[PDB]
Amino acid sequence: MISNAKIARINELAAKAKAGVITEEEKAEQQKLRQEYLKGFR
Repeated sequence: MISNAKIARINELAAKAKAGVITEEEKAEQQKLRQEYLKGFR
């Protein structure tokens, strides 16, 4: 049900680090973020 600056931020950083170079450190962060949302989803 979430869709605030969180979703926007995730896509921003993800796409950035993605179209940039992406690093284990960064990738790890997005992990908990997306993993958390998925855990709560609806």
